[PDB]
Amino acid sequence: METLILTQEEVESLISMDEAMNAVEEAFRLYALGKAQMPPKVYLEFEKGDLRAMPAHLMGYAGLKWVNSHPGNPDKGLPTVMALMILNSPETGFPLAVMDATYTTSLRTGAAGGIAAKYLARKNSSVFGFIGCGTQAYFQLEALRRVFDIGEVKAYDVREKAAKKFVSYCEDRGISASVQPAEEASRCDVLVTTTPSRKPVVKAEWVEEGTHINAIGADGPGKQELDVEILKKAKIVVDDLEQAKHGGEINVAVSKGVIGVEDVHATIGEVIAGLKDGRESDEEITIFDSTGLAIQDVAVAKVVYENALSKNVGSKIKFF
Amino acid sequence: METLILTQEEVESLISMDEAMNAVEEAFRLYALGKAQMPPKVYLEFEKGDLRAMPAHLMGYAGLKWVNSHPGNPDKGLPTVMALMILNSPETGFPLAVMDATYTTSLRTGAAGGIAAKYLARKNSSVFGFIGCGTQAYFQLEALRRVFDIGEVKAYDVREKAAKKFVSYCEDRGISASVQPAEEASRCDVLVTTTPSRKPVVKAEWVEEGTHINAIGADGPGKQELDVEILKKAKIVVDDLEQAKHGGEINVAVSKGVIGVEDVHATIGEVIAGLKDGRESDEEITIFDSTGLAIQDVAVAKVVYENALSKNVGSKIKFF
Ligand SMILES: NC(=O)c1ccc[n+]([C@@H]2O[C@H](COP(=O)([O-])OP(=O)(O)OC[C@H]3O[C@@H](n4cnc5c(N)ncnc54)[C@H](O)[C@@H]3O)[C@@H](O)[C@H]2O)c1
Ligand SMILES: NC(=O)c1ccc[n+]([C@@H]2O[C@H](COP(=O)([O-])OP(=O)(O)OC[C@H]3O[C@@H](n4cnc5c(N)ncnc54)[C@H](O)[C@@H]3O)[C@@H](O)[C@H]2O)c1
Ligand code: NA
Ligand code: NA
Repeated sequence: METLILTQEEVESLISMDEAMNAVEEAFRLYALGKAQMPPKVYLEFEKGDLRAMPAHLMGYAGLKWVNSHPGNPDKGLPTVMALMILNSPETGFPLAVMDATYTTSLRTGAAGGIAAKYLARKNSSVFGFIGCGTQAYFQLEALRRVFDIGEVKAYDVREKAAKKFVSYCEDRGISASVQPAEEASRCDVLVTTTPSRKPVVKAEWVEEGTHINAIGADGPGKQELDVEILKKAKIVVDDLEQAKHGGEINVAVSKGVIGVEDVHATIGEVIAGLKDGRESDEEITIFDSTGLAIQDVAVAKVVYENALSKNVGSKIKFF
Repeated sequence: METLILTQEEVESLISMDEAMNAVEEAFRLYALGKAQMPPKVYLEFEKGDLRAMPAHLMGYAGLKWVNSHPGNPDKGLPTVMALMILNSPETGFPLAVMDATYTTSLRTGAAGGIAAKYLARKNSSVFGFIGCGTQAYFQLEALRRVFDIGEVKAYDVREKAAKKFVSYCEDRGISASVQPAEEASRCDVLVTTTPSRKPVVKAEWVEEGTHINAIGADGPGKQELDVEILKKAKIVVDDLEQAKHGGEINVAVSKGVIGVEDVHATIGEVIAGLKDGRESDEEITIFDSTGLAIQDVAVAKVVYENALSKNVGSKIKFF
């Protein structure tokens, strides 16, 4: 028996943002129809960071992603986030592959952002605002242009160097774009928040009617990027109800009792599956609360694995 | 940097049974003292088997063992049980090694049996009987050999050649061993139950006083190996309370309501750390209910990992 070993460089050449988008969309659809299995994430907290286990079964595969988050890592000489995915066969339990999931974690988060805006944002969106111009912002930008012709990009980062680079990246591919303060960047049709802040970075009075917000940054207890008043006034569509409660953009609000569960309109899978309506009026403010789900990592790993067999990419180890 | 890769053949040459028994004994102690973290197991159920995630943090390492069980695997050209352990630095979260845990899982279970008996059986034990003779019997046997001085060995199983595959293996290294059905094997100083049964296979009657029993088989909600009565009459010492009342030897009697918390004497880690006593009478019956802990897998992976670094064994992959 042979287990395929895939490196980050290899995995990067094995999936398309479009492939990632199709896989993530079907994953949401399947989970909402009960055709996917996914236990809650498991945390192992450390003093300098943590590790999380994210197992899932769907589309004919099973797998477990084991990701860490150590902030002091860069100030040290290593990425903050490193992830490994073990892909298995549901019929034999055999470990078909051990791959880098560092890149695909960013990729499939980008893909989800793009799929959520496709279903929730006004069909006429053209102005895209970005609060935070780090790695994830680029992936969100790339997924979104698969679904919208981007008229204008307004970019804000506390690190001006990062906003200018993102702006320059846009122009390079012909997208009109400019660096902008936070209040102005927030004025748009689709607003992508991608910061790891623990206090509001976007004010309610800055958000106009009809805005769709991809709230991506918040993913751990206490993380929070939005003025809670925005939450009260919006149709909130989460990733996974329980993961949003614990660490999504809505965690602080729910914990401090500002909004309840009736305040959550649907999960993105329910909308995609037709179990709940998505955007219903032009005036409403919509929010997609993204936390990252194991079904997205397995779906996407399935594509990397099959494309890997096809191109004879990888190396092999006989573990047993 | 790189991640060390270790095959089952390599791991087998990197850890001795004595190291495993010391690693495991210390893992139980440390955890009883709150010096280790271990969240519950996470399951993924499939039509023909399952996969479980077992993460733990102790001894300066963190790791996740991802292991399956597909009963129809042998008659398909695969072992029923295969497992991989990703071992990590709690400091940077970096995955130091991805190694086989198929062999060690067996090793660390025998080791546990060996440590439990060392603390719970008559210090004069010399007659051992086995109810199973399958893979695990071999590891319990090999571990018990490092603790007590054997003389005779009573061995039974619902197959006969296996009692033979076992008896001669047992004879070959120097201990008089004979096949002897349930009733016969059942009386000894140490009884080692290693079967996947679903209803008692050992009757209250059959067991003499002063017997220490390693109840190793009961692995899930369904099975039991002992006649509930034996329970009502013994020093019951568990692995982890939560896991045993869920799927260990006590889960049925507990689910039926016959025994409860109050009836479990202690955690094996508690006896080792001396927070609870062990045998206190030559007569009393003592049972070690084993379910298998992640902390045992991580504790054993640390030994494999350090010996591998020390002997320059293993291949390397640059995942990122
Ligand atoms: N939901 C998911 O599935 C998912 C997937 C990937 C990452 N994440 C989360 O995304 C964030 C990281 O995105 P990344 O990988 O690009 O990280 P990064 O550090 O490269 O990007 C974050 C950017 O935010 C900017 N920033 C920080 N504070 C700010 C503030 N107060 N206002 C404006 N800009 C600010 C930084 O200067 C940086 O350029 C974290 O919160 C992380 O945990 C979630
Ligand atoms: N608690 C723990 O730490 C731990 C660790 C590993 C395995 N397990 C459990 O070990 C058990 C089997 O070990 P393995 O996977 O090495 O096994 P195996 O299949 O290699 O051996 C089990 C043996 O039990 C015999 N057997 C089956 N039913 C019996 C019955 N009713 N009466 C008498 N003998 C019977 C079989 O013929 C077989 O030889 C399973 O229940 C498994 O879930 C528990
Ligand atoms: Na957020
Ligand atoms: Na048992």
